[PDB]
Amino acid sequence: MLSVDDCFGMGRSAYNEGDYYHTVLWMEQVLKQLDAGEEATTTKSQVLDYLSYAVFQLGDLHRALELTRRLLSLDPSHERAGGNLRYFEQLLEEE
Amino acid sequence: PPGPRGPPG
Repeated sequence: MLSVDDCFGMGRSAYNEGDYYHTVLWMEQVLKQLDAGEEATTTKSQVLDYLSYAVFQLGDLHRALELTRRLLSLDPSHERAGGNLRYFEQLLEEE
Repeated sequence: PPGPRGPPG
């Protein structure tokens, strides 16, 4: 396999190409390995930032909201994430 | 437009 930080780098590479589907595949794998206790410099909040935006681009609306809530729970001063949460809660009438 | 913003890079 690839390491947690390698998979994260793969997902960031896909994201910077505008390839949101492959961003999802890689970041989901990161989350799996982080939850398996694997050592990594990458934090969950950083993964959720890419993943929440990518799943929104793919049309997965309530999951984007769920992941944005989880991101803010782990990084409360993340101003961009707070703006995203306001957007998704207004979009989905979940305020 | 009105929408979320992802990581800049």
